[PDB]
Amino acid sequence: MNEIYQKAKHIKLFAMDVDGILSDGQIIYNSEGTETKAFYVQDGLGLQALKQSGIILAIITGRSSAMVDRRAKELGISHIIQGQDDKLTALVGLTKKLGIELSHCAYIGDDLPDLKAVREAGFGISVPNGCEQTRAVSDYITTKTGGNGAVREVCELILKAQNNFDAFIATFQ
Amino acid sequence: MNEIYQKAKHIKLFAMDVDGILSDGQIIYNSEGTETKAFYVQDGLGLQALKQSGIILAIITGRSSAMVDRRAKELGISHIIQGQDDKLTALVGLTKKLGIELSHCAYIGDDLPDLKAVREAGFGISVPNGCEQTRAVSDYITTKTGGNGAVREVCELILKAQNNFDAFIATFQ
Amino acid sequence: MNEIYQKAKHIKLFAMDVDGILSDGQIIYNSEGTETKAFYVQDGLGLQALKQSGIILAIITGRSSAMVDRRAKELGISHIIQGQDDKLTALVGLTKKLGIELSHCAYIGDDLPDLKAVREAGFGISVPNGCEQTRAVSDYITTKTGGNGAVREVCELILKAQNNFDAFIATFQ
Amino acid sequence: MNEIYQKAKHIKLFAMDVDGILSDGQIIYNSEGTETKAFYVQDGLGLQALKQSGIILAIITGRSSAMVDRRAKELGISHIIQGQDDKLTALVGLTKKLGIELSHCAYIGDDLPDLKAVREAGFGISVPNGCEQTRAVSDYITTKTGGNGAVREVCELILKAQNNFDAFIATFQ
Repeated sequence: MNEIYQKAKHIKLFAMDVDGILSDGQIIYNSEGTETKAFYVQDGLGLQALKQSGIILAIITGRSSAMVDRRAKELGISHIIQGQDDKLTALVGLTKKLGIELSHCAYIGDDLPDLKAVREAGFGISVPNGCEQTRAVSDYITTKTGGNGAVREVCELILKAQNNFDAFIATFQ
Repeated sequence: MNEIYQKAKHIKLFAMDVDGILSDGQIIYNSEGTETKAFYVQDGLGLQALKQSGIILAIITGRSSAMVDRRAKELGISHIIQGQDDKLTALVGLTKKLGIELSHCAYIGDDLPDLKAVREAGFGISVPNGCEQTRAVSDYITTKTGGNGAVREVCELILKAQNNFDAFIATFQ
Repeated sequence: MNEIYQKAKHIKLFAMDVDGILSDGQIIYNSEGTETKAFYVQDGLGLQALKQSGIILAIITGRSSAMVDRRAKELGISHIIQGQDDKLTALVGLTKKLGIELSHCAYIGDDLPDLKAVREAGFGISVPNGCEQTRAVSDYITTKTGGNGAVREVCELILKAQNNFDAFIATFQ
Repeated sequence: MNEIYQKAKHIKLFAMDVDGILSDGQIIYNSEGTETKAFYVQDGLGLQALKQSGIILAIITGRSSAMVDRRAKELGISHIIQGQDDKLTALVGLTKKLGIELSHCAYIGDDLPDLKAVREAGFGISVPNGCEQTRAVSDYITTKTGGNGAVREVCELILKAQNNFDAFIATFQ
């Protein structure tokens, strides 16, 4: 797992799928027409740390909600692409808007729409409950599951590849 | 598990129970008289894929809610029978409305009201936390639990019996 | 576990704790002052079956909510004691209102306020995540956990002690 | 684990992190701009028992919500510090407001902002899913997880160090 650090070493943009990654994949509705989505605290600190080391954060999700916009604002996720199933076009599109190579993009997803972004990114990540064929195509599969530390895990991972992790920890000791 | 593909081979209608199958069986209420129900993302893609291969989707649930109507609309579940505990009459009734044999119906349920629909369908499915006697009567018991990929699993299963799965995957590679 | 059937044989009233028994013990609040509580479908069918065999159902909970009243109405839980921590006085009080002996009362609870009702009932039940000393005092500890089939399990148990279970199942075959 | 009782023996203030400790770390939003947070019943009784033995309770959380204020009021958590990430300054600040030494403070947390409060408290606690470096620095790691009895466990622990537990149990037998 040192060859993982090799691939995360020059990452400048970290892009995330939402449902199944930042959440546990539950889509929650109520009888007054209200939707709800749940996230994980520790993913929050992790993304703030990552972003803090200079890495830019993006969300690319096929679904569309205000709570994705809310979670994103508070963690400094700056590029928020909702209602877009084509993750690679979306991501290549960001590549060009920021002047950053794909080989310096990290992408985490958990299902078929995520497959090509995961395969084509410089660093491609999936989760234990990701679909088999997205997993098969990724550089890394997290130990922690989605909505339960998977994103935190990757955040620590890239921090450590870029020699930025211990220093962030040291901030709290 | 090739004899499972044999039974799913000529399925034209896939019917689902809701609570315990598309959800994890939690019935959620709040102090302002509002009900809520949670579904799983990966079940969503799966049902869209199934429906896409020409299979028609139905919901038959003893309970009645607007969020069942919401989830159904977005996944293209076209026949939505709520407040009906008698699943087999309901299902036989659909049989006749669509001109489709029962032996070409697939049914997944997880409790006693589902038992006869599961036993009488051409392809009968239950889940690990289904009641013992519905399980005992089904052609297949999923590995993934309800509200956690059980429906996705069956969706891939019928896609593969009907030689439609790899092609759907190929759409994302 | 035939000596369990011996104690459930002449039960006429089944009383339940709410939080940790019918729910998984989560107390859920939101930022607009709204409380929510989650129940399990399979517990619902089970309580309807039990009640159906002539057994009367009661709720005794130290907390107080409208969703306890909602869940109770729909399952035919007819006696609903909220904001009462003293479960045994509450239960003895029901004893006298219905002309039914305590030795013919079943009680399930999961924490210290439930301890004496569990110890003094004719049939006393707790759950795996119940506190140690309520468990130590109960005739039966369920396999399924609270808000996840514990109540269903007990319901089947008393049905079977009273030779009423197979017949209820037969209704669905 | 008798050396744990040694450190909890003279505790007079028990301070808690919120997200990941009293909750399971989920941050829940809905499409009408509403946030929700879930707590555990058994943690409630436990904190009431602890407080009852004369111990004063405080919340120190980096996040800010009305449901933290609600949960706190009902359990008698009397000092509620929200929107404050610096837990040790916050806690030392309470030290001085109550005339109580830090060595007589207990602190439970689960992530980096909690690390120094956990290390510097007379009794420092973390949970199984706490970050590695906060855990490494704590006197005790609970068996039960956050939002699932971790706080209850610690509550019983300090009660027992201070010879107050059996007596509290005896109140229910």
